[PDB]
Amino acid sequence: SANLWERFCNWVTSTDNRLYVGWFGVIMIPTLLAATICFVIAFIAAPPVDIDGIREPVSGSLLYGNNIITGAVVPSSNAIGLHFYPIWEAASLDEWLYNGGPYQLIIFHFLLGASCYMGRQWELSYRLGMRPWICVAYSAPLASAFAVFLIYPIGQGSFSDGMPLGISGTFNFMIVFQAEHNILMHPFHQLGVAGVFGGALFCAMHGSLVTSSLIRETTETESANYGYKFGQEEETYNIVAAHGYFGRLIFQYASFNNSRSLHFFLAAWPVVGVWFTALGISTMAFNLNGFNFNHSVIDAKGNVINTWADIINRANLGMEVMHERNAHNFPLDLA
Amino acid sequence: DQESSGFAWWAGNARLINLSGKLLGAHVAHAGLIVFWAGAMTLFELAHFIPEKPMYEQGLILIPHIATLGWGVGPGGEVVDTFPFFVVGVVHLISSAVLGFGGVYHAIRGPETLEEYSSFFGYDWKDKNKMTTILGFHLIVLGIGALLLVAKAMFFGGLYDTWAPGGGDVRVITNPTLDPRVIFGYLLKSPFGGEGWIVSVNNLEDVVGGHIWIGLICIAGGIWHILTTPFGWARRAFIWSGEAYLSYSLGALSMMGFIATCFVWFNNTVYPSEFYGPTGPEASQAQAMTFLIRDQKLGANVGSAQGPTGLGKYLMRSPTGEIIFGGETMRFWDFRGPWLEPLRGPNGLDLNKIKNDIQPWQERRAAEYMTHAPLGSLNSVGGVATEINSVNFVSPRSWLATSHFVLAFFFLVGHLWHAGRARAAAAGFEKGIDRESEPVLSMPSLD
Amino acid sequence: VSYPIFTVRWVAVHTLAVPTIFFLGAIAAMQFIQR
Amino acid sequence: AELTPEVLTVPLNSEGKTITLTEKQYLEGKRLFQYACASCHVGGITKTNPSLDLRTETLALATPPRDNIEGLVDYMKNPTTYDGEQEIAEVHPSLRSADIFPKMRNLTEKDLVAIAGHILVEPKILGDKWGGGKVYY
Amino acid sequence: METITYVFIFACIIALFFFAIFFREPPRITKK
Amino acid sequence: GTTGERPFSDIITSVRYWVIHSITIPALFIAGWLFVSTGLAYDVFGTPRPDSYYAQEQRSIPLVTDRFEAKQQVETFLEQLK
Amino acid sequence: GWFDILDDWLKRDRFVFVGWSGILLFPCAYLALGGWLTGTTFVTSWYTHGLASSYLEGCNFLTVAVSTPANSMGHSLLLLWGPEAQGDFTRWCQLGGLWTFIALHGAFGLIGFMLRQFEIARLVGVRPYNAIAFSAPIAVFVSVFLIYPLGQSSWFFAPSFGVAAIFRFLLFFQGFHNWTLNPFHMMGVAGVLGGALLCAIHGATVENTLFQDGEGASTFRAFNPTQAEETYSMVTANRFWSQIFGIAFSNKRWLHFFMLFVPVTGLWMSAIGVVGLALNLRSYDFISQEIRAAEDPEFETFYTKNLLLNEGIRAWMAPQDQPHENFVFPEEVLPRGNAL
Ligand code: CLA
Ligand code: CLA
Ligand code: CLA
Ligand code: CLA
Ligand code: CLA
Ligand code: CLA
Ligand SMILES: CC1=C(/C=C/C(C)=C/C=C/C(C)=C/C=C/C=C(C)/C=C/C=C(C)/C=C/C2=C(C)CCCC2(C)C)C(C)(C)CCC1
Ligand SMILES: CC1=C(/C=C/C(C)=C/C=C/C(C)=C/C=C/C=C(C)/C=C/C=C(C)/C=C/C2=C(C)CCCC2(C)C)C(C)(C)CCC1
Ligand code: OEX
Ligand SMILES: [Cl-]
Ligand SMILES: [Fe+2]
Repeated sequence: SANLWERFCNWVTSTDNRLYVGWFGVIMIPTLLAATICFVIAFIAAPPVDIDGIREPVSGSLLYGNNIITGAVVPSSNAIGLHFYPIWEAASLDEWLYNGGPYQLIIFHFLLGASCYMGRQWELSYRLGMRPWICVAYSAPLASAFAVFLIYPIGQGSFSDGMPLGISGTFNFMIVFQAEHNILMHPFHQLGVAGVFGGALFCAMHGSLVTSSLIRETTETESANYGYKFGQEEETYNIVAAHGYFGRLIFQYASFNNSRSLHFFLAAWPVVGVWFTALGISTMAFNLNGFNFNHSVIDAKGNVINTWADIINRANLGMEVMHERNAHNFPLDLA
Repeated sequence: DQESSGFAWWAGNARLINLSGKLLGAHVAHAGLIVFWAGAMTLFELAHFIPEKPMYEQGLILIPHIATLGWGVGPGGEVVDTFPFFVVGVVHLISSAVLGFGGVYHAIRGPETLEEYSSFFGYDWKDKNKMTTILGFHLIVLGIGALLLVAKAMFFGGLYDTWAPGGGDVRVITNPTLDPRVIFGYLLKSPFGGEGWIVSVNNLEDVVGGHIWIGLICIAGGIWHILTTPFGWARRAFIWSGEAYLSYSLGALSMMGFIATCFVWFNNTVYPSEFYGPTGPEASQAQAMTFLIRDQKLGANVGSAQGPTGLGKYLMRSPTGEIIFGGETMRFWDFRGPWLEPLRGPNGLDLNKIKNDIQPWQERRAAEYMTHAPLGSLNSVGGVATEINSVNFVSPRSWLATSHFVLAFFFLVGHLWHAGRARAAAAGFEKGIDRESEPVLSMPSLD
Repeated sequence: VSYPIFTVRWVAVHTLAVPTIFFLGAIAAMQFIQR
Repeated sequence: AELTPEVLTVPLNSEGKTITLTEKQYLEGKRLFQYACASCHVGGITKTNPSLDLRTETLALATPPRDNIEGLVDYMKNPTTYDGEQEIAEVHPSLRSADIFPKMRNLTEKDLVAIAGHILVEPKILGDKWGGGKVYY
Repeated sequence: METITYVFIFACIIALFFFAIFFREPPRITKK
Repeated sequence: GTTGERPFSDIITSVRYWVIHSITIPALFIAGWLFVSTGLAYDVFGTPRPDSYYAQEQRSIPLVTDRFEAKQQVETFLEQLK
Repeated sequence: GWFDILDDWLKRDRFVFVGWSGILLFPCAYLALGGWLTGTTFVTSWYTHGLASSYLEGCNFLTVAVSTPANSMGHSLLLLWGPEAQGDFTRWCQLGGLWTFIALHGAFGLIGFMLRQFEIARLVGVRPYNAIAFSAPIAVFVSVFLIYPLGQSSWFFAPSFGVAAIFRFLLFFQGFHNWTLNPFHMMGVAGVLGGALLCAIHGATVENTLFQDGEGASTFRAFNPTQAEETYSMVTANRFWSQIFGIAFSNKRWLHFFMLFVPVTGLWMSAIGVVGLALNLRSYDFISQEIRAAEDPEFETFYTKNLLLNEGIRAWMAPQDQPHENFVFPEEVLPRGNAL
């Protein structure tokens, strides 16, 4: 043995592993395994949870009357708020499952691991001699999970207001959010869909342009994909013919001819847009909401002339007025 | 001297990585912009400042910073003399011209490099001795500054204490907590609900005291780095380059940016609700107070009142048994505040004090903070997203917290970016994979 | 080269440029309307 | 559809006598109402006590009557409960408590009349909106 | 019955994941 | 990489261009301005003036209730000093 | 022949390619954009929706819109010279004639544009996979702005051309159709979100697996516009993702087709769902859930919660959102939780 620990460090850092367990991996793999196992068990068999701390248990597990679409892992109780609630903080598991214990165990483990997952996306790139910044692109979806699972609860003062772990539970998070923050009328969110729409747009753009400008090397009755071999020297598509077409679709100078300038834009646009949408949730976590144009335009006498912004407000009221029925005792919703 | 044959235009400032002279001009011209803002903004705030009106209702974020240091304020945060505000503003604004001068000078007139025009000021990124030395210099400068606060608090006037015995007022701290067990105890505090870590500071004694420790420790480490070099591990662990050092400081600011966000949002002491707005929990607490006060005057027995869920309309229990406010405000049972504390007992809110020790100044305080919760829109319309235009207001606590989170976040990205490049720059592939010697092609197939 | 003036590009550009400024002028005036 | 002086004619006192405000007074009142009332009385309601609104009818059934310039103005100096059997200047903004409510320090009798007028003119314009809450938004 | 069906499909996807990762077609270079 | 059209760079730089457009560009602007400030725009698109949303007393909306006699119904809405 | 001479002229390589398609594209496309920009600043929605919708009235870039016609109009084409407007232009504007103008014109503008793709591709001699892709945006516009209101009572319930006017279209579909609970919609976002991932991940992958073809740090200049060698290491990228994610591409031709498939398939699925919403054949409820919820007052899921939000949306919005119904909902009939 050259040195146990020295060998250990060499195995971890080894680039010859089927899955690169890195130094970040040493933290990632255990945390992610704890998160997923607890999730899977919860989603199936967990008992109803008193999310709003008003002794009104919400069942979100399969065995308790739910399906995939409705089922979810319910956030910790509102009676707990931002308090740390590990298993060893409960008199029993029965109590722990009642107060939304699993939720914290999952989100904490996930966010931790998902962060290390980003750290690993650097490490492997380092060990392979390639440029970093791939992890920087992954920082945008991660910052959203952080905003949705941690930042918003911190701001609002309770983990019960963090996004639930389920399909329908996610819809609830949105509808309520819109009511209290008017997110559709917020620039950061708008920039978000801009990146997301644009993303899907550009993804289809590039995708189509490239695959349409492929050099012929296949038969008429043979898959056009086989005209490429893993580990080629030259390019498999005519980027000059691609630019020629798209350059005529709009106009030359509004078309890319530099593959590197292309793929940068392909990466920059969605990442930056999602970055803002992540900052949107994080900003509206401190109640800096979207534009309020309610009763803006009024006539010469003073009568209120409605706009679409007002029609939006009515829909918002309905959500506000109806959400969390028995949770409110006082006029203003300040929590 | 420097053009396209170094970096691209949109990466221009990276051409100055090895131009100590000009790279000094930037930092000095930049530092002027910071002083310029602080100065010009203070005067802007003062020019709009209305004395007989709450500061948080006027979009102030610098004048309340001055107020905290015990300047121009008195009993209950009452603004007495606006001259210290005017001074702090104009003095800064002036110093910006001085710094701006040197900045411009060092960047377009003075020596483009320093190493020759002065071996003392000239430096080498890989010179672990010069780096730890320059670091040692700033570690002292920051250290004295930490004592500059201690001096103002203990000698030159004091600070605004909201927890003041006779009610919020400027008080001279003459008993700083120097007990390390207490001081460094904060660092060992949880960051979750209840135990609030650094943000949980609730008295100026600790604030002043803590700063004494920091001031000394900083200068102490300042001297240490002057008279030493990085050890063995310290050298075999870090990356030594101009970019690497930047990255280290970038993540540092990012972390501090997040801590500041939680500070202005949660802390009551070093961020007085008299100058800033009421904190998030404070406002929700106030509503429970207000209507507990109201309905009780209508003849309601708050102690035994049963709400819709059967939990306790006005008063309920915390998970550990303490008597707290009812409703959704159950999440903010960790709130502490001058106006609310005299109603608190050894087991939480005392039903007897609640029943007949409610003071008028508390009722209108609760009403004030309730109708000034940190809720607002981007276009500054106070209230819930469904409110109507009338009250133009957004709590300063909201502005600061959101602004400094965006900055903190992007700086964490700035960190990753510059740290990722530095690792690739050092090892030498930050510009592409070597066509000839492609590392991956030399590794066995995992398939 | 001896470039021309009036071209198809010229037409296109003007179909957007001419109304735009006309609108930008119109909207700019609206900023002073009241009640 | 405009703010005629026909609309700006509001009852001055209990004895039927009326007063006619000007577009200058209205705007000034509206501005002052935002300055020292909107905080709690946005859109004619009362956040710290939703049971009592600024409806003309509600002000009429008050004690004393507060549905006129004189009424409201008196209230802004020495506010009382709905039955008038208790003075509440200590927990309510007023002239005799300007030391407690700094916003009321600047306010002069001209300001008081403008604010009072605003409260009486708004329901003439907005109607049900002025009284009700989110329902009529 | 429903719960069983949901878990089954889920279990099948996880099973697929395994085979997809560790029992893929070895990516061969040049001579493919 | 080139076509018949005269390179924008040259045109936007040519003194002749500005000699022309220092006149043309502001002209359109002032024209659009007048289009609004003279209240003409209000009539071209039937857009109500600030004092033309309701009648003095009326608080109802002039909603068109039938397609074929809409135009006639609309004119009737303008009748009531709306 | 004049035809081939007409052809010659059209298919001439200019700065802005015209072509045969251009005869359809440019007229419509210009009037569509023009019609919007016109109504956006001048035309009102008072007589049709009881709404201000132009800069002239005080609306801003967010609150402006070209609102749909009244519900009275029905599915009328609303021609300028039609029975409604009767040649009158001002009336035409006040009856929301500009909506059907923008819609129908823009519709043909989308037809011409794809034709352009087809026409230009043929000339350049490239495959028309750019036209196939553009079918997804077509289906959406057709299904949402045409098919959907054609299933409803009138054009009135179509999405109005405007920023805010689209946000209510979202909230409406939530409140009334429970659109988020629709499987076709889920596939929709799965395509768009997943497509916005492929876009991101692939670009970042390429920029950070590049070869060194220059001596500068800004590797943008170091690209060869004339094909030759691959500008980025496809082999390194493969091994990377194979170790961090477990799965990785290894066939650029498939990778790029996949980038076409995912977002185009998604939008198509979202279209079908909307086509079903035209007949109101929505995915509103789960019968098994409701039946237990009726008998058992203690059964609560995140699904039941949402429906309560929908009832609130419908009740509080319908009056001012559907003026033609003359809705009058007394305060006591309005569904409300406690305190709020
Ligand atoms: C202490 C802070 C700090 C410092 C000293 C540097 C220093 C440097 N960075 Mg940088 N960076 C930082 C923070 C910092 N960074 C953060 C927080 C991020 C995350 C966003 C980045 C992201 C970043 C990238 C992506 C790149 C650099 C690069 C560089 C180098 C060249 C400088 C450059 O490109 O200027 C050029 C400056 C500009 C082009 C100006 C950009 C303008 C911004 C994007 C808009 C700001 C919005 C503004 C607030 C709104 C104003 C409104 C407007 C209408 C007026 C230089 C060493 C470049 C490099 O070569 O890497 C080594 C490079 O490519 N940085
Ligand atoms: C905080 C902002 C800041 C600062 C301090 C600097 C500072 C600097 N940049 Mg720079 N830069 C910045 C932002 C900044 N940059 C941004 C945002 C970009 C992206 C657009 C760039 C892009 C860029 C490039 C591409 C290059 C630099 C370079 C330089 C250096 C030489 C400047 C030069 O060529 O002088 C030229 C000076 C002039 C042409 C005259 C400008 C007028 C002066 C400087 C401003 C006067 C200020 C004030 C009005 C006067 C007050 C006087 C009063 C005190 C009496 C200098 C250290 C160069 C370099 O690497 O150095 C070799 C270089 O090539 N920068
Ligand atoms: C960063 C710290 C900070 C904070 C917390 C504040 C906070 C405040 N400022 Mg302030 N200010 C700042 C910096 C800051 N300022 C700076 C640096 C300047 C110099 C330009 C000013 C100049 C200034 C003026 C002149 C005024 C204020 C006012 C105010 C108050 C009202 C807020 C408001 O209406 O803004 C709302 C502002 C916005 C909604 C703009 C948001 C802009 C975002 C950040 C753009 C982000 C886009 C992004 C960068 C795009 C890049 C992406 C691209 C690269 C792809 C509030 C207390 C006002 C006041 O005191 O009146 C009561 C006032 O009149 N500020
Ligand atoms: C970050 C700040 C900083 C730094 C590191 C330097 C560094 C330098 N400057 Mg300089 N400068 C600065 C700011 C700075 N400057 C500013 C703001 C201005 C505008 C007024 C100038 C104007 C300026 C000119 C006009 C010249 C220099 C020159 C020089 C170089 C020769 C050294 C010298 O002149 O010192 C000599 C002085 C001393 C060693 C002692 C000065 C001590 C002062 C008087 C007290 C400072 C008090 C301080 C604020 C508080 C610290 C105490 C605290 C620890 C308790 C050197 C590289 C010269 C040059 O280019 O030569 C190569 C030159 O001609 N500077
Ligand atoms: C911001 C100011 C600053 C900076 C940049 C540095 C920088 C440095 N110091 Mg240092 N130092 C400072 C202030 C500073 N010092 C002060 C004020 C003192 C006096 C107490 C010292 C005393 C000091 C000593 C005695 C030594 C250094 C050393 C070093 C070098 C190696 C550091 C290292 O490897 O840490 C890496 C740190 C670790 C591997 C430990 C990680 C575990 C951390 C502490 C806990 C987890 C952090 C957590 C995320 C934060 C939560 C807070 C916590 C309380 C819960 C480096 C150049 C060493 C050196 O080379 O000497 C020249 C050395 O031996 N420093
Ligand atoms: C080729 C481009 C093109 C196309 C396809 C359209 C298409 C359309 N426009 Mg249009 N338009 C265009 C360019 C175009 N426009 C231009 C350039 C302008 C600016 C002047 C306009 C201005 C405009 C306005 C102002 C209006 C339209 C409208 C319409 C729509 C209904 C028109 C209609 O009934 O068609 C009728 C179709 C034809 C006339 C085609 C007939 C072709 C045959 C072969 C000729 C036969 C003639 C002969 C006499 C017949 C003898 C038979 C005998 C029994 C009598 C339709 C979608 C209306 C609309 O959008 O309503 C909502 C509307 O009000 N257009
Ligand atoms: C380098 C460079 C740069 C930068 C620059 C800078 C950054 C500068 C700075 C500058 C500065 C930083 C400046 C400053 C100035 C200041 C001043 C000059 C001041 C003045 C003051 C005064 C005058 C005062 C007085 C007063 C009072 C007391 C009150 C009343 C009023 C008054 C205001 C009058 C740039 C980017 C551009 C470019 C590149 C290069
Ligand atoms: C309807 C109609 C028609 C048509 C008309 C037309 C065609 C018109 C046009 C018009 C137009 C054509 C207009 C235009 C306008 C435009 C505008 C108004 C624009 C504006 C702009 C702006 C405002 C910008 C902004 C921005 C952006 C966007 C980005 C960033 C930056 C900035 C800020 C710059 C006709 C007669 C045929 C027939 C009848 C009816
Ligand atoms: O949790 Mn969901 O919902 Ca944010 O707000 Mn307050 O608490 Mn509750 O009320 Mn609304
Ligand atoms: Cl809910
Ligand atoms: Fe690609």
